[PDB]
Amino acid sequence: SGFRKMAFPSGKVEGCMVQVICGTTTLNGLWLDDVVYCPRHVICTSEDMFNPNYEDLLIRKSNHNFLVQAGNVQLRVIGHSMQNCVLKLKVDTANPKTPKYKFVRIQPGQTFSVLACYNGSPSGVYQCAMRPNFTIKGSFLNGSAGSVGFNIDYDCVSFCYMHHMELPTGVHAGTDLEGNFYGPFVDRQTAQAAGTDTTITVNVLAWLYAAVINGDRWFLNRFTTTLNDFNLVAMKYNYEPLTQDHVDILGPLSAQTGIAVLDMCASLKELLQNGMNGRTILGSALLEDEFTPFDVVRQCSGVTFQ
Amino acid sequence: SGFRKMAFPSGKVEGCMVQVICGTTTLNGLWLDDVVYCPRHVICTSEDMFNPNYEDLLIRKSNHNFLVQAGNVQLRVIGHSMQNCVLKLKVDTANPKTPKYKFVRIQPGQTFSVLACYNGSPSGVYQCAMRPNFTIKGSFLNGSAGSVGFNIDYDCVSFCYMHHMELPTGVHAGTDLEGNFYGPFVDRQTAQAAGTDTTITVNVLAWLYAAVINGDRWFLNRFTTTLNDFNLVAMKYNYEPLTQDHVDILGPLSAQTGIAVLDMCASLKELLQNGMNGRTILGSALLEDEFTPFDVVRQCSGVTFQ
Amino acid sequence: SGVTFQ
Amino acid sequence: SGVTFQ
Repeated sequence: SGFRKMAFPSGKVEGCMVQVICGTTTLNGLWLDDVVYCPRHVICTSEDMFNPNYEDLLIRKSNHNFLVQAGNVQLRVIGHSMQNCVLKLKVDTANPKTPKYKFVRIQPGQTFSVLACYNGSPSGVYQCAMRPNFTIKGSFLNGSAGSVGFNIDYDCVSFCYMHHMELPTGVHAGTDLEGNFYGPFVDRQTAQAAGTDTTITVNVLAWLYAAVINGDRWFLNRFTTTLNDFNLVAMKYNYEPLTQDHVDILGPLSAQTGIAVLDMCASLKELLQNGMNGRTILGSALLEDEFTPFDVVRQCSGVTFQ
Repeated sequence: SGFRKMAFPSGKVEGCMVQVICGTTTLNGLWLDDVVYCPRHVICTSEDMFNPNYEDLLIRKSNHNFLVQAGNVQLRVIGHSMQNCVLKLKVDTANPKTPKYKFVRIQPGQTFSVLACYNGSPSGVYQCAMRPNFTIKGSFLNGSAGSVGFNIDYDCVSFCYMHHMELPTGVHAGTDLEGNFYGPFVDRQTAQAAGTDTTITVNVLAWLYAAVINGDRWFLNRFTTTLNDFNLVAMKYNYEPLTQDHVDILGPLSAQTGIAVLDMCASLKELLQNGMNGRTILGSALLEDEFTPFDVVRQCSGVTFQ
Repeated sequence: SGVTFQ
Repeated sequence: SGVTFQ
């Protein structure tokens, strides 16, 4: 019993984190085989971040301008290139701790673990979600760029996020591991509009199923709604639309609890319209939306990794 | 910016987790140097857990009754003993991944990271606190006993909790790494009274300081209270007393924000008496008490480890 | 109410 | 409002 914001074990990623220094800029890199991946703004200077021309900045660099530190050993950079908004620094040593891995570009609503790092050294691990507006509500200070987000499946680390920057609202923006930003953002220190965020409906439903599995049932009721009727309520409360694919993804949790998806939707409608009346669900007074259906199954069934 | 429930990186602990099987019982052990530590109820049988006599049960076992699996290699048990409620299984191989470590018995209100494990394999990592009633609000299924809680300082892992069992309210009980239970609990499958829990006042204050550091200031006010007057309010709302030592521990956060501790106490009193009026603090509609003052400094300053 | 070993 | 590189 119990339900916690649960991250993946971070050891496989810890062994990949290095420090990258260029000029007076320090951030983190991800060392896989003989390549170090890091945010390209490491090559910027202090007075040229309103609109840096990264092609020019990189042409002006050499291999020796990139200092790469892996724990207590310095790695020799033997090549450098740009792919979208990341740099690929080829080094003369393959990382002996390289896990089985993949690069994945996630959809909004999907969650991942973040290993926050400074000076190439891990600081802590936490869970977050790709928001519908393609920001993440992280915990990041100056020097944390190059920290990565990931999921694990058995022995394979699926990297999905590399951290770049912080928006003026205090939320965070970054790229996939090919260097493509999530959302409309660009690596310029400019005013950039973030979309109005919404609540991840399918995740809220997943978490209500987790609550039922853990014995919180006070919000259940005898009613069922239609998908169309529920989506009318969702739109009024700034919730994402629920699709039939979402209903199918919630299949396993519906079968385990015996509560049909549209039955749980009637609970969610009542919670949106009437609030919680001083009660809590899994220790929360708000409706939680950063657990996916898979996250719930993972944690309530004890899935382990390699 | 941002403030998350942040666990320590788990890699150093992952390399210590093994599987221990005795009879038909499987749980986890902690492999440090040539000793594996695990909960002693691994030697129980299904019909003898109301009041097992552990001295008898252990006299009836031999080394070969303990199967210890470290990843893909089985470790040979060459000795066994009991210390309080843990077993120490001496093995013929020292763990080559043994980190610098200590065993610590923590005070109520202190936090730690849990590496939840099944079959000797890590499942996930989350943060929790030793409650004032010496339970922890964990996330644990059958087979998770032997999972450990820990803190890290630089390169040194301080182990503070080993998981044993779940109380009927769904909260969790366990021991220090010398096998001494936290709280009044005993390893018997019996009805056992847990004390009425209370809220960790100094931690709530720490988290209000984290909120200020992150730009949430709506709950601040111009008032200051006395320690005695605040403690009268704390007692009415089932909060722990605030001591002068707590006030001193909050020193660094008070100095950084310029908000005297007794000034922040006046905010907390107002929040207790009037609620939040539909607002949130660091994404929460409840007053959060599982961040220590050190946790706040750690996360808002970017402390890293080895 | 009963404690459950895990 | 300005984006801040980290």
